[PDB]
Amino acid sequence: KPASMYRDIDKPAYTRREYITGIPGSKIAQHKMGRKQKDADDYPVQISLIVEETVQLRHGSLEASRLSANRHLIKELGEEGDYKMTLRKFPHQVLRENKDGMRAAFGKIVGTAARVQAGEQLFTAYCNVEDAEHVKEAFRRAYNKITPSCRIKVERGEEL
Amino acid sequence: ATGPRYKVPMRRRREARTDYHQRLRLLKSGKPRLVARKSNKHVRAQLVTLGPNGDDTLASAHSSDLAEYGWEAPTGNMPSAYLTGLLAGLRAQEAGVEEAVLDIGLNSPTPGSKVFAIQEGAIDAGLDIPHNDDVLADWQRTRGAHIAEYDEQLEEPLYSGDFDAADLPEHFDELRETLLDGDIEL
Amino acid sequence: MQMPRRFNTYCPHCNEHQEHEVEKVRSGRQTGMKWIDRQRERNSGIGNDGKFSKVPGGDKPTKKTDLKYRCGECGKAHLREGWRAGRLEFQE
Amino acid sequence: PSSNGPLEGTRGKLKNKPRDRGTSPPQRAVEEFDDGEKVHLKIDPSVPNGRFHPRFDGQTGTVEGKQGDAYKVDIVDGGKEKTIIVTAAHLRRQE
Amino acid sequence: MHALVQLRGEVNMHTDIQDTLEMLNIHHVNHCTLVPETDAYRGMVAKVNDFVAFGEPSQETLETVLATRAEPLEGDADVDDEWVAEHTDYDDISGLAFALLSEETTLREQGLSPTLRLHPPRGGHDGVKHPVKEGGQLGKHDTEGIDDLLEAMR
RNA sequence: UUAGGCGGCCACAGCGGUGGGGUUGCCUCCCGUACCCAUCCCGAACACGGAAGAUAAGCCCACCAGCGUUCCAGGGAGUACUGGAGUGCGCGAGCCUCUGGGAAAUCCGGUUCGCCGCCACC
RNA sequence: GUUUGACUGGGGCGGUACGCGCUCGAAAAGAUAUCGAGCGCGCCCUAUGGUCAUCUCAGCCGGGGACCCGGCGAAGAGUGCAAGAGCAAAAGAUGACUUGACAGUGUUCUUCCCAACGAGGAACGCUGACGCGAAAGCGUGGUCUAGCGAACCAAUUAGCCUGCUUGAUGCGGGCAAUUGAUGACAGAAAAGCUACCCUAGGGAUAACAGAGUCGUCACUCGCAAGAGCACAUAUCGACCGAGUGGCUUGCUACCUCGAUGUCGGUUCCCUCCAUCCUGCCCGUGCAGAAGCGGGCAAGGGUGAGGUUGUUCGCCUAUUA
RNA sequence: UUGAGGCGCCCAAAAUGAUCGGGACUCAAAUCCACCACCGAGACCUGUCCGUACCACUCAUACUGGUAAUCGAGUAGAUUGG
RNA sequence: ACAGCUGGUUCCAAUCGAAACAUGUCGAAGCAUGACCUCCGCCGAGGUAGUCUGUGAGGUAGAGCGACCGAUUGGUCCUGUCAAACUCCAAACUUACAGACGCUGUUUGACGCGGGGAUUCCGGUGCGCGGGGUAAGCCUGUGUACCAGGAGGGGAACAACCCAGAGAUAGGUUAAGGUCCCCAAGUGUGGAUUAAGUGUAAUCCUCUGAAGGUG
Ligand SMILES: C=C1C[C@](OC)([C@H](O)C(=O)N[C@@H]2OCO[C@H]3[C@@H]2O[C@H](C[C@H](O)CO)C(C)(C)[C@@H]3OC)O[C@H](C)[C@@H]1C
Ligand SMILES: [Cl-]
Ligand SMILES: [Cl-]
Ligand SMILES: [Cl-]
Ligand SMILES: [Cl-]
Ligand SMILES: [Cl-]
Ligand SMILES: [Cl-]
Ligand SMILES: [Cl-]
Ligand SMILES: [K+]
Ligand SMILES: [Mg+2]
Ligand SMILES: [Mg+2]
Ligand SMILES: [Mg+2]
Ligand SMILES: [Mg+2]
Ligand SMILES: [Mg+2]
Ligand SMILES: [Mg+2]
Ligand SMILES: [Mg+2]
Ligand SMILES: [Mg+2]
Ligand SMILES: [Mg+2]
Ligand SMILES: [Mg+2]
Ligand SMILES: [Mg+2]
Ligand SMILES: [Mg+2]
Ligand SMILES: [Mg+2]
Ligand SMILES: [Mg+2]
Ligand SMILES: [Mg+2]
Ligand SMILES: [Mg+2]
Ligand SMILES: [Mg+2]
Ligand SMILES: [Mg+2]
Ligand SMILES: [Mg+2]
Ligand SMILES: [Mg+2]
Ligand SMILES: [Mg+2]
Ligand SMILES: [Mg+2]
Ligand SMILES: [Mg+2]
Ligand SMILES: [Mg+2]
Ligand code: NA
Ligand code: NA
Ligand code: NA
Ligand code: NA
Ligand code: NA
Ligand code: NA
Ligand code: NA
Ligand code: NA
Ligand code: NA
Ligand code: NA
Ligand code: NA
Ligand code: NA
Ligand code: NA
Ligand code: NA
Ligand code: NA
Ligand code: NA
Ligand code: NA
Ligand code: NA
Ligand code: NA
Ligand code: NA
Ligand code: NA
Ligand code: NA
Ligand SMILES: [Sr+2]
Ligand SMILES: [Sr+2]
Ligand SMILES: [Sr+2]
Ligand SMILES: [Sr+2]
Ligand SMILES: [Sr+2]
Ligand SMILES: [Sr+2]
Ligand SMILES: [Sr+2]
Ligand SMILES: [Sr+2]
Ligand SMILES: [Sr+2]
Ligand SMILES: [Sr+2]
Ligand SMILES: [Sr+2]
Ligand SMILES: [Sr+2]
Ligand SMILES: [Sr+2]
Ligand SMILES: [Sr+2]
Ligand SMILES: [Sr+2]
Ligand SMILES: [Sr+2]
Ligand SMILES: [Sr+2]
Ligand SMILES: [Sr+2]
Ligand SMILES: [Sr+2]
Ligand SMILES: [Sr+2]
Ligand SMILES: [Sr+2]
Ligand SMILES: [Sr+2]
Ligand SMILES: [Sr+2]
Ligand SMILES: [Sr+2]
Ligand SMILES: [Sr+2]
Repeated sequence: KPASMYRDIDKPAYTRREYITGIPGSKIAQHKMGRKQKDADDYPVQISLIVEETVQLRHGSLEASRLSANRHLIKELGEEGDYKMTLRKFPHQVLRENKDGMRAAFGKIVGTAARVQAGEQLFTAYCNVEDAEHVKEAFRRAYNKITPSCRIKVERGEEL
Repeated sequence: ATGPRYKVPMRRRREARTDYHQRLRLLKSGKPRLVARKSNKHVRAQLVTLGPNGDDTLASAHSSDLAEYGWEAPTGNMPSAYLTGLLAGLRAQEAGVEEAVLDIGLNSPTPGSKVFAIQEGAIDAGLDIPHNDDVLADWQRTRGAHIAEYDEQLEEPLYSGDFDAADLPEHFDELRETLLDGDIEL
Repeated sequence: MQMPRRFNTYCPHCNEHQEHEVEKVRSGRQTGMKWIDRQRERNSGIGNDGKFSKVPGGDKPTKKTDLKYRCGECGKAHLREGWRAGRLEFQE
Repeated sequence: PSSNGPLEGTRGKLKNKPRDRGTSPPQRAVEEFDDGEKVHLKIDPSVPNGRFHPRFDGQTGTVEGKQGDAYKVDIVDGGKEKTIIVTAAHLRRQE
Repeated sequence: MHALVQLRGEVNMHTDIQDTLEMLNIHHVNHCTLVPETDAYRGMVAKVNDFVAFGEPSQETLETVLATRAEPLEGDADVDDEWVAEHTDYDDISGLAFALLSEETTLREQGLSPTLRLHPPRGGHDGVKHPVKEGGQLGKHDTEGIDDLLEAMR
């Protein structure tokens, strides 16, 4: 289905699994990536990806982006390069669809999304001053698969 | 103690000195409480009224100042208890107090116990307290017959300092007697 | 809930306390000499009757316990309300 | 609502804050008021008997005599005047 | 002492606000009242902040206005020094004007109508769709600004 | 209050800890079961009677902030949110200005190791 | 001769949101809708009720998943049943006593916010009688909020009133109250077909068409994993993301029910471009020939036939 | 070399005849920041009159005088004079 | 014939002026009882639409959760996220009562009380907050102002957007909005940007334009 159906925030927060059922499983396979044993302070550079508009990101978008995003870093830095990217958000908001007529319209659970207020960090990478351009390119790809426009901001990087 | 959600009992309950659940029932009558409390060596009998910042004591009576009138004997027995009661009963009679409800505190409603024996004295003093006759001890044990007949089982004085060997429950009568006297400085 | 065959209770009579039994109304028959045995033939004839041409109605998923509290020394009884009980046992 | 019972939607108003749990002090379940006195109606979650209909929490009434040990406070619901029977345990002297 | 001036109509304005205005003895657009400065009086103007123009006028202007727009409690009688003196515990406009500002008396306490029915601002005002800060005419004003208007509404 | 009884507020009073305190005084632990009373078994408790001993508990007194809690300073923050107004902006979700209010988390620094009432008493 | 209800994103089918209780929706007083989300009640118990005495629970640790001793332990236990709430020297557990789940009559609130309305319900009094306790006191059922029902008729109960001139006997009329149910739950005893139809009306309400919407459908774009023997980008192209159209479908119920004739076809006229051919172009996995993909472009053209009412589609032979 | 902001450009396909109402406008007749002068209601101010309500006078609800910043829109409907 | 259903019901003016909602109803195209409109009589001094302050009620926004609760990462304590049916926190704000100021009432009698007569119980829109639905000129709440039942001015036309609430007549100044022409008023002033006719379109079914990109 189109993201148009669930990109804005207009329903009440809907996440009480204790009342909701048939909630589809997350398509996300890893929130921690790269060398997840090292640390964030172990790196000079810390570039995160910031969402410019508050929205909802269906897990299919997170994974779709996170994938092609990280997949780049794996390519340009090796399946064991010296980096560690992270996706801090999680798909809590449950999404329904009324699939009859308008009678008894409450839908049936079909997905999960992550509410991300504008200005927040969807992703946060940690790399060495060299691969800083491979991470920026790794985000240029990722922000093409989520709905909002974004900013690639450096949290620690005087090397420029 | 643990965190915010924690619940610490009302002070007087931690201390384990006031039985609020029972207290309430008491406080209801509207009548002053005839507080009866024991002690290893002593026995007190306060007459409390309720107040804006805490209970008020309109009339007490401690077994210690029981000697103040001529008591040369111990201060933690039936004779003692009764008397102390009748003493406070009188003082209270001197404050405008006419009726009260026995507040035996954390003690036990045991038959013939010093408390009921304390309650019996305040009644005799003229006060009006809801009681149960057959729960009070027999006039004699109130006097000290139970103890006198114990020293009969002598061989060794019932007491240390000499009040007397055979003990004088008559003294009980002597003191009680002295209380019904109008003069007596309360 | 059961029901003690003989419990100590009050009664709107002797202003005192004795023993009251427990007996489920055994009711009575149709007199035949009542105001309904006559107007049953007077409110009929040929056709319909309305209340006489009607039939009995159903019941609730339970039946309240209709009683009669007989007395010991006395010998008479009164009437209180009943409770919706599937059954009941006047223990002994 | 979904049901029209007295306690409908009264989770909030009829419940003590954690540290106010358990039995309540007797000092206020015995408080004596004088006819005419203004009092604030507020139910004590810890207290069971002597409660007025929840819908009246927050009302400031005027003691116009008492029934038994309980009081008969006068209040005005919207525009209709009503006589509420409440026990001291659920009352506070105004001002 | 502040000069309250209704600059926005009644249609569509909340009722509790309009009721406040009428409480402040102001019933029509362009009508003006001189309100003290207490907590109570503050709450009211604050609440009317959007359909009014207010501030403290210069003794000068306050006079210019009183002269041109003050009225008895009933009548056409011009409120001029003579009038003022013959009825008010004062001796002339300036005398009155000073008290109002010093907050000693009130147009009513004297026998003047609480309202000063002004005339449309000559040359127009700075608009009723924005405050004074945004370049409009609504809200609190500069003792000079307030005058600029009241002056213009002789 | 050189140690007590009854309380109100019911953690600022909790939790944890250190140090001091008692010859006929107080409170206790304590000594003991003939009686009133007592234990589904126990004088443990409850109840009764009494001082040979003790200040080790308790309790009272002084103090400690590590945990919990109350309030306060500064920082967060006039930020989040928000009552009123706008021919202000934005495709839009939404944002902004003016006016009146205004947090929470957290951090650092103070406070807090109870307060007050009546009665009795070297 | 009549009956055969109502609700309803039209009606039918389905369902019950048709009487009740709880949390959320509900926007920090009160009130608050939808075929709103989660879920219940139509009883059950004579002890599983009442009081008094004694006592403290889950779970955990250590000493000998039964038992026993000690320690930590404000409550996570238990309290009949939904949910929310109350409760620890108790409202929970044990023991014993007890049967107040008693008679009767009221006040108040609720039922029905505000604001009139019955039954039912609750809190709170008084009179009588009881139960427990030393006593204050507690018991008008189970800690609170669900477990409920009018008249008529029948039965039943205490005392009293009364039945046509009159006495006796018999049988009746009545005051007061209990039980038996109407769940469509403020109560009718009660099935269907009608294309043979009929009337009153409705665009208060469906079907064609219009209009809004665009999930669906058609088309595009972004990023470009992947393959294409090597090579993303000759060509193909997933995922995800952004959109355009108003041809499909669905949705809504705004317009029309004192009627806007309903599919397909035909005939005749105008148009759109997202282009099938034709003109001019670019790339090629462009030798040529023949293609494949793309750009500009709507001047012109885009035909005849076999099955099927078919639209669509399948099939034949011609065709630039 | 890199950060930021402004206006604009690409993305951008529909059916009888194109559109900001039209004309047409480019150091503007656009946009943004300021400023000056004007035009423009039945609103506001003002002269006179009318109705209505209230006051004085009055038998009057007939005159006369007075007050209204705080009276003057209205479907269903209630009320009343003609 | 009956109908709760469609149509129609004839002169002037003055005062006030709705309800399209609650409870029950074989009730939903109808009634009844309330709310609300109006008229009459009675009572006789207070009343409370605004604000401020004092004494109270509250768990929505926000926030947070080694504070409960249930969700929800990873690493050898540290680290990553949530909640309509969670809460150690917590507004704005709404709300009871009282005082004060304001306003109002005691010849215009308020507040209140009794009685007669209604209409009404298809609502709609804007805005704020909502719940459902991809959406809707959707369905269904709530507070509020407006349309209905509201002229006049402006917005090209246009119930509800802006100004404005309006006796007659008249002079004047303004409001919204506008000043190149059509068209009353500037081809106004200082300065900058734009080269696309971007634009000359407050709001909107109505005025689109997006992700992405732009020596
Ligand atoms: C409880 C209910 C009972 C009743 O009251 C409301 C009514 O009582 C009834 O209908 N039947 C009864 O049967 C038992 O007692 C009587 C009653 O009347 C019978 C005649 C009937 O009233 C007309 O035909 C009867 C034959 C006189 C019979 O005699 C024994 O109505 C509903 C049925 C309602 C559900
Ligand atoms: Cl004691
Ligand atoms: Cl039976
Ligand atoms: Cl009540
Ligand atoms: Cl051919
Ligand atoms: Cl006339
Ligand atoms: Cl008006
Ligand atoms: Cl042009
Ligand atoms: K038609
Ligand atoms: Mg019948
Ligand atoms: Mg709530
Ligand atoms: Mg005047
Ligand atoms: Mg002008
Ligand atoms: Mg203007
Ligand atoms: Mg020591
Ligand atoms: Mg806009
Ligand atoms: Mg129907
Ligand atoms: Mg009902
Ligand atoms: Mg509420
Ligand atoms: Mg029967
Ligand atoms: Mg019904
Ligand atoms: Mg017909
Ligand atoms: Mg329609
Ligand atoms: Mg035709
Ligand atoms: Mg083309
Ligand atoms: Mg052509
Ligand atoms: Mg053919
Ligand atoms: Mg007329
Ligand atoms: Mg007239
Ligand atoms: Mg929240
Ligand atoms: Mg109409
Ligand atoms: Mg001109
Ligand atoms: Mg254009
Ligand atoms: Na269906
Ligand atoms: Na006959
Ligand atoms: Na409490
Ligand atoms: Na046994
Ligand atoms: Na010691
Ligand atoms: Na039927
Ligand atoms: Na009733
Ligand atoms: Na579209
Ligand atoms: Na369509
Ligand atoms: Na055709
Ligand atoms: Na062509
Ligand atoms: Na064919
Ligand atoms: Na009319
Ligand atoms: Na008919
Ligand atoms: Na109806
Ligand atoms: Na009807
Ligand atoms: Na006043
Ligand atoms: Na919010
Ligand atoms: Na309606
Ligand atoms: Na209006
Ligand atoms: Na117009
Ligand atoms: Na143009
Ligand atoms: Sr929504
Ligand atoms: Sr994007
Ligand atoms: Sr007959
Ligand atoms: Sr027959
Ligand atoms: Sr049934
Ligand atoms: Sr011993
Ligand atoms: Sr728009
Ligand atoms: Sr869009
Ligand atoms: Sr401030
Ligand atoms: Sr038929
Ligand atoms: Sr249908
Ligand atoms: Sr109860
Ligand atoms: Sr059949
Ligand atoms: Sr046929
Ligand atoms: Sr070609
Ligand atoms: Sr077709
Ligand atoms: Sr086919
Ligand atoms: Sr084209
Ligand atoms: Sr008029
Ligand atoms: Sr009129
Ligand atoms: Sr009017
Ligand atoms: Sr509210
Ligand atoms: Sr010019
Ligand atoms: Sr210029
Ligand atoms: Sr863009």
